[PDB]
Amino acid sequence: SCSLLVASLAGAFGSSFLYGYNLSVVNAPTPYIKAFYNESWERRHGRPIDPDTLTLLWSVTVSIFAIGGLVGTLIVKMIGKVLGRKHTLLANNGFAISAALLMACSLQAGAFEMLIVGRFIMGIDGGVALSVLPMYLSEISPKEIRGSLGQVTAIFICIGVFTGQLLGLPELLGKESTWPYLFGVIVVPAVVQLLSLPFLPDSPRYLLLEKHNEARAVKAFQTFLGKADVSQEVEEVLAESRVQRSIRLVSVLELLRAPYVRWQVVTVIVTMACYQLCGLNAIWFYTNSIFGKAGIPPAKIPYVTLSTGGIETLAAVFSGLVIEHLGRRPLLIGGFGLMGLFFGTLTITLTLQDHAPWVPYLSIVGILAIIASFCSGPGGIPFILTGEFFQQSQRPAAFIIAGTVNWLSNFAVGLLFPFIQKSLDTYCFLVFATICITGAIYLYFVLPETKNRTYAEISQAFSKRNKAYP
Ligand SMILES: O=c1[nH]c(=O)c2[nH]c(=O)[nH]c2[nH]1
Repeated sequence: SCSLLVASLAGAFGSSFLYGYNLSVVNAPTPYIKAFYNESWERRHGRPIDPDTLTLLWSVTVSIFAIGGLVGTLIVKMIGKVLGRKHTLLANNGFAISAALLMACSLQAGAFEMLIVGRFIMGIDGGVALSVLPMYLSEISPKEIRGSLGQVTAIFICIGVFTGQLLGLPELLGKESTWPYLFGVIVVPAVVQLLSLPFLPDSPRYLLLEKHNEARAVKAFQTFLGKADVSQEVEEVLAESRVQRSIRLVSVLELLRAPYVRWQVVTVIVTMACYQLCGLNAIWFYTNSIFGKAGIPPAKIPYVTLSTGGIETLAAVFSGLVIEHLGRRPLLIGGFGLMGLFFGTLTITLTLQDHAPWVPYLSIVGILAIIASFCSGPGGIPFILTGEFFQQSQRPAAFIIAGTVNWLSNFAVGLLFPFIQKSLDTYCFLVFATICITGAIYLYFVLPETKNRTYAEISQAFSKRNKAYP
């Protein structure tokens, strides 16, 4: 049904909206929570806090979000066998609310505990929310446009990040006080997802293979498709089902010891190890700090910051015309190299900062090129690259190895960024430059074209490089 198209859009809204929000909520109250941290550690552990460990306390406070995602990757392979798909999607609503109330209690109490452990309960909502959804929301009415749903998931991450700056302004909600409500505003998107979940009927391919409930399924497909002809669409979903139970689900550890995936387990991880160490997550995270040191005038940082996430939204909608026309190889490999030079130009601005008054205005232009290069370049392409990278026997095991490196890497970039700032001062992005160009070199010589080609030449092209032939 056409009316369900926006309902399904809302069904994918709160899960994607919330994950992006947590990446940008750090941005506005960054000095305010640190001052509130100062009121902590003197109340019970009475002594002034050394600045060396003060940054450590904030660094673990921000990076713990990634760790909750990592256990969110591991929780699926236990809970998924007995809990249902909507039932698992029902659970994160409870985790989101429980996480929010701990955040709302942050100023009610006088401790730092609830912020750290409470954000762990936000981290698990960065898990199953972005581990259930992306390959399991794929129940839009047309089955041929599913490539759009790849980017539809990605665009709402932009708004989730974008609303963080909007709701963190010095006029709307981000003040010296009322900062718990900046965290406490996360309730209303959660309940909206909770409100739409009963409104969303069910998962049409779940009840067919698990519950054996074809009588209710045919009514479900009429709700999604909105058409009377249903027999052809219910027979095709069983067509692949017999193939699924014919094939053997290969375990996780058998990949890391198989010689035919010697340079394929290590190349899927570095395709997305260069997704979090690409640095953009650091941009979103610590944006208030980094713009301040680049010669920017004070009292306007949030006033210019909206462009950091603004073009993220604009580039995402503009990415629809790029994927089909260019493919998946040249923009992925060309995206990293395009911004490898821009880090150098960024570092030129950050080093000088004084020769002209437009140098700080040149610094911000460098940042906007990085986001424009990213969403248009490597965006959701690594998510869908890995889908066709392996075959269907190891694909459910693909995200087991891919998810774990995703969040440990996100934990790595979040934890070590502030230490690099205080140590390397203005050359802090040189390390970020080395890793990103490394992805350009590594992926150039290994990855062939993947657009519009079936697995046969994907394997045959790789078999040459691998001398695989087991
Ligand atoms: O569409 C996205 N934009 C980002 O900024 C981002 N950061 C991340 O880790 N995953 C994504 N996905």
